[PDB]
Amino acid sequence: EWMPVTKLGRLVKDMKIKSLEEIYLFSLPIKESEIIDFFLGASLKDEVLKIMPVQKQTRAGQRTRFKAFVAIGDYNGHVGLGVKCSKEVATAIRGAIILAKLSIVPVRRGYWGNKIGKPHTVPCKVTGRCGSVLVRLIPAPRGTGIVSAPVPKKLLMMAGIDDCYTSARGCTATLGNFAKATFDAISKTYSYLTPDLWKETVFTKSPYQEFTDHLVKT
Amino acid sequence: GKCRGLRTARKLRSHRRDQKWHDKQYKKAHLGTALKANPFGGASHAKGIVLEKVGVEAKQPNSAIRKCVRVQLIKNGKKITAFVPNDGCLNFIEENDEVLVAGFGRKGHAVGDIPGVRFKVVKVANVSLLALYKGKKERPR
Amino acid sequence: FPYEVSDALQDDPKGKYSKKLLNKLVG
Amino acid sequence: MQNDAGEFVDLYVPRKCSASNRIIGAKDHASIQMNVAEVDKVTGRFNGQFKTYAICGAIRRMGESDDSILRLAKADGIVSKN
Amino acid sequence: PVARSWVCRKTYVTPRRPFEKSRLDQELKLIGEYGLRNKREVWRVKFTLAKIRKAARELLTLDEKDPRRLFEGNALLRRLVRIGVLDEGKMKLDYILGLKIEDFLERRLQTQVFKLGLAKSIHHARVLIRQRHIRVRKQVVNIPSFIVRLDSQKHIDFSLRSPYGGGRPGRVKRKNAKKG
Amino acid sequence: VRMNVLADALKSINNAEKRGKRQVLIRPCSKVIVRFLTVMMKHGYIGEFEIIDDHRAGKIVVNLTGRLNKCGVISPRFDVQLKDLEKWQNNLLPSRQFGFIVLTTSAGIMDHEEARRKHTGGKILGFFF
RNA sequence: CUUUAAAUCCUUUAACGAGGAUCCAUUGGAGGGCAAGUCUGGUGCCAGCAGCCGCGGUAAUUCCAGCUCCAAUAGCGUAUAUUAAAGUUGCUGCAGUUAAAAAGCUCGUAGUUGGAUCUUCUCGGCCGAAGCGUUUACUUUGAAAAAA
Repeated sequence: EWMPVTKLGRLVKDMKIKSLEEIYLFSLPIKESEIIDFFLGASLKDEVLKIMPVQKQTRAGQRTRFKAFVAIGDYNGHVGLGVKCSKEVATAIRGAIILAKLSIVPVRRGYWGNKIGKPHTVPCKVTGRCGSVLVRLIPAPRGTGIVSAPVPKKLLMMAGIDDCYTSARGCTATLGNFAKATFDAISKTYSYLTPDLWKETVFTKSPYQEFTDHLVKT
Repeated sequence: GKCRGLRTARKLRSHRRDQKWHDKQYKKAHLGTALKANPFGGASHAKGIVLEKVGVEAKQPNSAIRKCVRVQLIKNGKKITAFVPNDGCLNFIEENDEVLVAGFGRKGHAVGDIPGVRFKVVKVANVSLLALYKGKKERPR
Repeated sequence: FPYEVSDALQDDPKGKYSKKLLNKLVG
Repeated sequence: MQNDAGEFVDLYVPRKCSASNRIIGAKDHASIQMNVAEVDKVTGRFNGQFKTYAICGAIRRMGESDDSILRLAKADGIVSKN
Repeated sequence: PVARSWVCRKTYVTPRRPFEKSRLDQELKLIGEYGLRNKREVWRVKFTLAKIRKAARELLTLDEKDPRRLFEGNALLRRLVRIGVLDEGKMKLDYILGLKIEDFLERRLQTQVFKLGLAKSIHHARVLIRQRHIRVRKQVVNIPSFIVRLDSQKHIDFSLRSPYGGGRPGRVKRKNAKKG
Repeated sequence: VRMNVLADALKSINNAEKRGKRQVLIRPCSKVIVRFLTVMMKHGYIGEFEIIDDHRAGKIVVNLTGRLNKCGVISPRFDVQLKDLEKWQNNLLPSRQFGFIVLTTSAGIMDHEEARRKHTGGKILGFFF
């Protein structure tokens, strides 16, 4: 069973947090993947993007560990990416899945043209960067699919995007930097100020402030 | 930085024309010495007369003997070395017979561990090497 | 998680079969 | 936010920095949300109300969080006009 | 100089990536559901939908009260409605981009023969069509890729000369009965 | 030397907006700069600004509400026909739901939407989103 | 029959024509890139494969074959030229400290770029006409502009 070790985890297991977007609203760090299991565990799907052997030269020889890149997310606007290096492939993949769970960010979706129906593309042109890898996401007409390389295509599909134009510059062969740049571009979708977000912020009580009295007696 | 003025079209166009000559592919395609040095003369295939059979040793990491043929082209009288691809296919080529040779697949560059060989034998004595290899046809008696 | 290909890769991470095992491990 | 029908479709509306009107990212862990206790006019006690100021981590990292919070409090009447 | 004409147009496009599992799986699934001969039929319908979508995007980039936009968009919408791909009420250029290759593969003569109770299976439907057992309104149609219109849906009979509709016994039945 | 004072004004506004400044000083002012700032203000991007009248060339102090992602100039001022406006919108604007291209047309200095509304092309000054 | 100067070919009507419906689908490939076997036999750094990385030195997933599979399919492979990929010619849109790269330095003509600033008239056909009486660029319109 799950025993939380953090205040936020105890609040989550107490059924006092109504949604994961409420945790995102205050940008609180998530350090227990069980929170993501609690909130989106019924819809999350993970995918091992890559396994690569990394070698450290030693006196005896070459010590080889394995680095696992795993992209997780539900196809409704939550995606995360996790990289874990470990001695064995199985535990590397387990840790990568856990890390991808911990890094799940909300994805903002928008409309290329008319605003009929549900959002389908990125709200605006966004860009992610990771060590010479440049990944640009451009809104695309409804029904055009994701025009991207297979790795950013996986990351974008897992994030709930179904129409997107993509551009990549740099050493995109390095799947790790390509995936991290795509994840950064996705994460920037909610950090881009748009004229519909000009409405003044109406602040709400923090999860900790609202429920401190709950643990004041406890 | 590059000039961006509404009246700079001449400068941009002339600079692009000058800087295109620094592109290896463009210079090879347009300066017109590769074509004159090309034994095929721009042709995709060529025909020649097998002068002798040679064995070209493979490169440093690979140990083998590639059975090639010295072929004298008819169109320009140039001597080239053409690779006979499959195993036992050199037994179908003889001395002094017509042979149709194509490129090796890298637009005039050596392919694989064979050094200095950029042509492969496609047909021998009007019957293809593939037909002889698979028994679909036999060399004329 | 499939362990057979993981062990085959862990025996030799850069052997003759490294590419196929790594590709099979991806998906 | 709204589509053609007018229904709000976004997952959530993010917080904006009180000092720069910039969106605070959901993974910006340096950002703060300070509550300043409102005090009754004549006694000087904490009457249960408070003013909330959200400050992004970029402003904190450059040292202007203090000046920004002081300016916000001054504009709210929390800090006397000096 | 010749009186002949040379305007000939390729009806499909091969995919950029030859061997990708997702694309191969989807194309084989489409072939399976709709009983198509090969992948080129899927590529042909995809090319048709792609040209339609390109036209729709072009028209959508113009002004709402543009005579060219209005005329061409009305023509395109009426054409898509007439073949039954679009709903009668979804007559805007934005609903064009929301269509899929399913909407076009559903209108083939193979699919309509199979879904009108004329054939046991979709492959049975193709074999029926290719053997002149099916007629539309009055013409004996023989090409399974026939995209039937909406007013042409209600008239898909079983021919008037086919053994199933015209009553003349076929070669096999005649030969078998003549020895009995 | 200093050419295209509109470029300098827009660059200063962009740098101040990135730095989170609430006011930005622009010098020298001009008719084009003031018209561009008014186009910005009508869309709620910059808010009020004040023209300090020196007896040589004005300065402008612009209040900066934080609403500007990027303000930029296009140099040279390419001629933009009505049919060529969509390509410029695709190239420069981050989305089709917001962002503006500013044009000097015979009817004045105006956003691309207004110029399309008045059926007039012009020369592209810049953009802001 | 029909077609058409005669023909042919389609189309149409007959007769015969399918169970291994023998009325027998091929071309490439199976380590990765990239789809599909570290199954079996042979060869043993040979013969060969391999566009690239690489495989082959006596358990070869890579050669030669058997079987099996998979890619397209009446089509498929190969050579070459060319286009996209190439934001590896970069106007959009590349770079120049150390990866290839800024002239040794300054002057200077052509070139390129250039600060603020300026709100009908000889009267006239249901009361009876100004429609540049200082110029270009630009923008918008109109005319004129082969078909394919």
